[PDB]
Amino acid sequence: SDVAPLSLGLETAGGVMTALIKRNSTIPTKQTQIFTTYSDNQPGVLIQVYEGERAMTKDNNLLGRFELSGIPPAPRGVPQIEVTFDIDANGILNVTATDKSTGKANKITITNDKGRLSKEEIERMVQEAEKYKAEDEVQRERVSYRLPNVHG
Amino acid sequence: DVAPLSLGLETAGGVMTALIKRNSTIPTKQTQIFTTYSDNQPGVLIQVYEGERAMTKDNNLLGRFELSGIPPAPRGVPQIEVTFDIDANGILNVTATDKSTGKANKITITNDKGRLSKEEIERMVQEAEKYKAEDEVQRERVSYRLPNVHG
Repeated sequence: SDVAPLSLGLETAGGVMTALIKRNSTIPTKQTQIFTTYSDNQPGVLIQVYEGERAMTKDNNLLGRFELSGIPPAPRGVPQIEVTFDIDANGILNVTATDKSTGKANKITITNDKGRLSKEEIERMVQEAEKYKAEDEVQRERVSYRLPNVHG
Repeated sequence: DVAPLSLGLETAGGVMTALIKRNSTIPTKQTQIFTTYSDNQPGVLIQVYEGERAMTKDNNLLGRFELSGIPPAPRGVPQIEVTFDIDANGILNVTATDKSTGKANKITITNDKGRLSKEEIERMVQEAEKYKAEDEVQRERVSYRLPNVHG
């Protein structure tokens, strides 16, 4: 079976890479995960699809983005935003986000990797992630321990 | 159409590992790499289960087959590619392939309307809801199972 040559996921709050499909997983595959809001009364979510192995999305590659708006006001972390990453038998990626309370959804289709990147480009991205593995492992260990800024 | 119940394999320790989740649209093809539990394990037992519960003993066995001839290797090294394919008629084909040799085996399982009534499906769903809290414990500690001494 074919494999995903690079990990695929979303940006979560604070610039964090949250992979839903890992590099070298076989495709086709459909992965679903419930996400939520970061702030009280948050009226929408921004869905930013990133590809790569690094811990922070600034070091990965943005493949597409869309908004799911119209989230009813609610305390942070209460809305259920179901996100699906579906890679079909042709390698095409469909990313859907659905507000479970209303059913309202949005989605984007992203071309399969062989239509976007050469094998040598992929190999270079992997080599760079290997170079920065120690740094990225520290970042992953600190995601649960981020402190807010001073108020002045 | 949708899969009315989740479909997957038994993994080490009696665990339900779903590849197609309940209410997934069909037709669909889902793939997942599995591996061996023991050093030099020469074959894998592929046990296809249907249902929502955390442990396969509480789900229903739909079929099983073996993939033998796995070359000796340390535990977890063989790449056993598993495919669950549901076609436009709802027929389920489950294949397991040893990536290094190409050797595969497969079983075909009747589409759900040829096996189960709507009432049977609803009863399985209702029973799983009753035991969701109990099953949530098993899911939370599956990564934290300890061995015992041998003698």
